[PDB]
Amino acid sequence: SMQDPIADMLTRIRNGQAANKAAVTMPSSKLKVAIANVLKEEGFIEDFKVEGDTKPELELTLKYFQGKAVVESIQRVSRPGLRIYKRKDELPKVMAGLGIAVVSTSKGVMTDRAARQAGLGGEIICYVA
Amino acid sequence: ARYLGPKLKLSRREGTDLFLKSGVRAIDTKCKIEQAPGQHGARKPRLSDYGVQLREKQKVRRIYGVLERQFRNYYKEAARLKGNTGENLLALLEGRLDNVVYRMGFGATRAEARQLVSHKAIMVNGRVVNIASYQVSPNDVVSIREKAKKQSRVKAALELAEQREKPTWLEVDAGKMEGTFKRKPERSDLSADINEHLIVELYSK
Amino acid sequence: ATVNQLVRKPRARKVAKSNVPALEACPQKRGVCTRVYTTTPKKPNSALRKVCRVRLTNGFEVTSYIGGEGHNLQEHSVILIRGGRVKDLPGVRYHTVRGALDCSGVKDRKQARSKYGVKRPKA
Amino acid sequence: MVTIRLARHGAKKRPFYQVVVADSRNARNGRFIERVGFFNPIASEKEEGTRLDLDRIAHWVGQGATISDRVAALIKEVNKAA
Amino acid sequence: KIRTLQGRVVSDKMEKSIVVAIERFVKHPIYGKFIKRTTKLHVHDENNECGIGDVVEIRECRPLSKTKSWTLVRVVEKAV
Amino acid sequence: ELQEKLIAVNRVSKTVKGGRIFSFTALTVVGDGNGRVGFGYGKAREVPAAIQKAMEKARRNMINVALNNGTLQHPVKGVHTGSRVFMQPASEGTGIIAGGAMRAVLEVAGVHNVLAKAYGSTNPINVVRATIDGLENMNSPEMVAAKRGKSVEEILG
RNA sequence: UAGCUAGUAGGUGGGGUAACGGCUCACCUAGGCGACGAUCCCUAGCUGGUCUGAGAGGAUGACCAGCCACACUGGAACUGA
RNA sequence: CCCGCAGAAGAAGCACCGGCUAACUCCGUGCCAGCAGCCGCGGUAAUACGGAGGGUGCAAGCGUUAAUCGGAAUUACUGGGCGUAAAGCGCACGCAGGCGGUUUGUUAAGUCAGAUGUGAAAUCCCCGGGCUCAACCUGGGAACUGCAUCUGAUACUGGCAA
Repeated sequence: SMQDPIADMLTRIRNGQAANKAAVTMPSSKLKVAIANVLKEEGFIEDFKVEGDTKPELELTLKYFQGKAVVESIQRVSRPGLRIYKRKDELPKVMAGLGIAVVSTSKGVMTDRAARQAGLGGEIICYVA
Repeated sequence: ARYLGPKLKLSRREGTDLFLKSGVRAIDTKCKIEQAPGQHGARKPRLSDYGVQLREKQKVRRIYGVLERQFRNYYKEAARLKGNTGENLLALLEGRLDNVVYRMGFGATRAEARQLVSHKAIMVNGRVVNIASYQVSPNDVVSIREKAKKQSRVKAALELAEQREKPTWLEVDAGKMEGTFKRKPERSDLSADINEHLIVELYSK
Repeated sequence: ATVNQLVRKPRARKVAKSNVPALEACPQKRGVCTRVYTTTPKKPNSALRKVCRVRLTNGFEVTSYIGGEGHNLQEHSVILIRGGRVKDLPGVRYHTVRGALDCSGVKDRKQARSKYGVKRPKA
Repeated sequence: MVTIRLARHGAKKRPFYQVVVADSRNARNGRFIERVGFFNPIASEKEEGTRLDLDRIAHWVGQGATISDRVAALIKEVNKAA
Repeated sequence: KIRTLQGRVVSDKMEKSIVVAIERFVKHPIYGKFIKRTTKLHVHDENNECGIGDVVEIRECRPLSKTKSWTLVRVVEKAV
Repeated sequence: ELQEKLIAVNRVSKTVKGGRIFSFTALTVVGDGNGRVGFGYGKAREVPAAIQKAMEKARRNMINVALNNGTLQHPVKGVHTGSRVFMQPASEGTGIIAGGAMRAVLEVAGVHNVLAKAYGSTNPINVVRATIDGLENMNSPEMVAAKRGKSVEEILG
C-alpha cells in the first residue's frame, strides 16, 4: 500500500528510461527533492521542477545519451524492511567509482564521495550506476 | 632432496635448453631434443591446459633445481609480498645463493654451483655458508674461501662463463674471484620467455 | 527468504551422516571373523566376491571385503577393517587391511604393494 | 606479594626473558600484570637486548613490589651504564 | 549524571515493587535488521506510588531480594 | 594477429529411419589480444570441418570491448541462459583465474589479470555468451564522461 | 517437551554472613517465570584462539595462556588471611 | 662451532599411467581371476584386471582410511527459489508482530563524527632484528570488527505535539 515512496520514484525513473519517456511525473517530498538534486548534480537526469502548492508534483527530465539510457542500473539499497547504515570507512565505491551511492548523512543528502571527503557516513539511500 | 638422475631427459621432456648439463658441447649435439624420452616420444600429445600449466611449472622448477615444497613456500612468499607476484617469484628464485654462484661464473652448472656451496667453499659477507637456498641480499659480496680458490673447475667455469652473457644485476671481479649482488633483477633482465602467469595460475587453483 | 522469516526461524544445515558408522570416527578397527563366504555382485558384474562377516570390538557386526587375489582368512581370525564402500556388493562398506593382524599379503604381487601389505622383494 | 621477576621464553638452549611484574604465587610464565621490559643473555655482539622502563619499575616498587635478584642486577647495570 | 534506564511498567501487583519491561533496539548480527528485544526487571518501588501503565526512570543499586536490584528514581510521563 | 582457441568439441546425434547420425559441434573464440573478442559455433559431420566452420564464423562476428592496461574497469555481471558469470577487474599480476571456457574467452580478449566466477550452469556455450555479454556491458571512464556530461577527473574525484 | 513454581514471588521483624540477599525462620500479601520458548530431555568444560574460506560464515577448542570444576564414590565441617 | 684425515666412498623409495587427471605399449588370463573415488572395465587382439618395459608425480617420505571446511550459490546475510522441474495455506477475517502518505517544530533513542577508558600476553598482518639460511625466537607497530562513557551533528528512522 505504498510503504516505500523512494523506491516508487526509482521505479519510475527506471521504467521511464526503459520505455524512453521524455519526462517522469510523481508526487514530491523533500527527500525526493534532495535525491533529485544530487541526481541532477552528477548528471543522471537533465533537470527537475516542483509544481504544486498543496498537492505538489515533481517532474524530472530524463537524459538520453544517443543510443542508451544514461542511467543503466539504479537500486534502492536501504529499504524499510532492512535499513542499512554504513560508517565513514564503509562507504562503497559503486561501479569502481563510476557510479554514485546517494547517502543521507547528517549534513543532508549527498553522494558517496562528498560523504567520504566530509568525513561522515550515514544511511545509504540508493546505488546509481 | 635433489633430483640426481638423467639431466638431458629433463631437457628433452620440456623441449627447451635448460642449461642443466653445461655449455661446451652443444645440447642438440649431445642429441635428441625436440623428442620426448618415451618409446612414445615420436608421438607428441595434445597436452591440455592443466598439462600446459604443469609443464611450465616443471620447466621453472627443473631449470633451478628446487623441489615442490620449497617451491610452494616460495609461492606463498611471493604472494604475500607486495608487487607483481610472478615477478616476486622469479626474484626470490634468482636470490638463491647457488644461482648467484652460477650466474657470477663460479661453477659451470647449477648442480655444480650447488656442490660448490654445499662443500663449504663460498663466503657471503665474510662468513662461509652451507645452504644453497640462502637469499643473497642486495649489496652482498659473494666470494670463495682460500683453499677452494685454487680449484681448477672454478677456472674452467670462469672461462665458459666469459663466453656467457654476464648478467647485469651482479658485478663479477673475476680476478680476485669475487663479486657483488648489486640490485634486484626485474623481468626484462631475466630470461624473457618463461610464462610466470601460468605458474601463478596453477597455484591459484 | 524474507529476513523476518529468517529471524523467526533461521536457515538449517541439513545433517552430515556417515557411510562408515561402525568405525565410530576411527580410521581402522579390529574385529574377529564370524564367517568367511562369497557372494555375487549386482547384475552387470558377474563374479564371486570374497566377503567376510566381522564382529567388531565395539559390538557391531558388519560385512567387510577381502580385496586381493587369494587370502588365508579362517573362522575366528582377527583382522583390521578399514572403510571404503564396495560398489557392486550390497551391504558391504568396509575393506580388510592386507598386512593386518592375521590377514596376510597377496601372493606374487609387485605393483601397488603397500595397498596389499607385500614386502619389497629383494634380488 | 607483588614481585618483579623474569619469565622465561624463547627456544630450547636459546633463552629469552621478559622482565615482568606479577603476583608472586602465580606460575613463572603464567598470569601477570605488566611486562616492564626484556632481557637477552646470549644476545649477540652488536646486539643490545636489555630494556627496562624505569618509570613503571619505580611506580611498582613505590607501590610495594619486590625486585628479584636478576632484575635488581639488571637495574644496577642499566642504571650505572646510564 | 547517574546511569539510568527508561522503561514502561508491566505489572504492579505484589507489594512495594513493580515489574518493568525495558526495550532495546538491537541489530541482528547475522541478518542485519534492527529488532526489538525486551528485558523485564523487578524494580524496588519504595513508597508504592506508581501504577501499571506508565514510564519510569530507573537506576540500579544494592541487591534487595532474590531479584530486585533496580530502584525507581522518578516517573517521567505517568499514565492512566 | 587473430589468435584462435578451441574451447569445446561436442558430438550430437540426429535419429532417422536407418539409425543414429552423429555430427560434431565446435565452439571457438578468436581475438586480437587488444579488446576485440569473437565466438563461433560450427557444426559438421566430421571434426576439422566443424573447426573451420567455427573459425570462419567467429572471425566475422567479433565485437570490441574496452579494457584498461591489461584489466577490466569495474566488476560486471554477465548473464545468459543458465549462466550467471561474475567477473571482477583485478590487481596487477595474479593471471587469469577463471574456469575453462571463460578462461579462453578472457585470454583471447587480452584481459591479463581478472578474478572470475561462474554461477549456475557452467555449460560452455552459455558461459561464453554470458562472458561476452558482461564484456560488452562494460563501460569506460571516457564513455561515462561522455554520458553524464562532464570531464573524467570530476568523476574520479 | 507448553505450562512451570509454595521458600515458590514480594513485604515486616528476628537470626546468620567479612559483605547485600528467602541466606534461614515466624508473620502478612498471592504472587514470579513462560511462545523475545519457561519447564523437561539429550549433548557439552568456557574463552584468547586453531583449521578452512575471497569475505561472510562454518567446524573446532590438542599444544600455549586466562577462568571454572574435580581429586576412589557420597557427605560434613575443623584449622587458617 | 672451528680445524685435520680418508675415500665416490655409508646413504631412494612410494603411488599412478581409460575420462576427470600429468603420464603408454607388449605379454598372461578370458564376465573367470580380479579392479573401482564416480562413470564403469574384464564375454579371445583389455591404454581400466596381473606381470614386464617405458613414462608421470611427489620425495626421506609416499599412499590408503578416518575427520573438518572448501568447491556447494547444495540452507543463498553477502548469495537461491515457488505456472509446468521440489515448493502459494481451499478461501477469508483478525489479535500479537513487521512495515508506514505529507508539512512544521521539538527530543536526540537508532544513526554518524571525535575523544577517553577498556578489548591480558601469546597467535595472526606489516616494518625490522638473532639463530650459517629456513622453521623457530624476538623489538616496535597495526589489529582485536566490540562494550561503556563524554562531547557534538541532526539529514534519515523512532517518540512527542499540531
